[PDB]
Amino acid sequence: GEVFNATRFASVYAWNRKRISNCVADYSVLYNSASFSTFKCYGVSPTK
Amino acid sequence: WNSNNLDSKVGGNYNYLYRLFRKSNLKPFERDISTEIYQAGSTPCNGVEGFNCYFPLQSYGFQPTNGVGYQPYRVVVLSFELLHAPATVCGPKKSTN
Repeated sequence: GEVFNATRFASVYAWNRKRISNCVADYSVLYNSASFSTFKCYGVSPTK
Repeated sequence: WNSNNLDSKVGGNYNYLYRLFRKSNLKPFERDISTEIYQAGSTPCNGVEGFNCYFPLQSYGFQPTNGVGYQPYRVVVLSFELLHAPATVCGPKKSTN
């Protein structure tokens, strides 16, 4: 949620790369709390 | 066998449809052509399309030279059953007295 709620994102030419592990994630709440309309996914079902 | 030189377009041949999203899986030797709207999200999805609704409308991006492993291959699967019913389609081998 915090990286979705970050004040300022990583630069274009100087994008910052990040990795998280050892927690629980859900996609339902991801578009529940933070609504979006512009999203298309390759090779993976939204439920998957 | 290869069909890039006969099927692929420079701009992308988006005419061969393939579907990824359905509530039920495909039984062996069965086809489904109902292009019904699929709602990936928990929210209700009515009308023609909607957000968080992944309809089964996506086609191959077939290009002649760009396709290496993405190249189209035209595949024919021959399946047959033996010694269950009287034979009609038989071998070239000739009958004998």
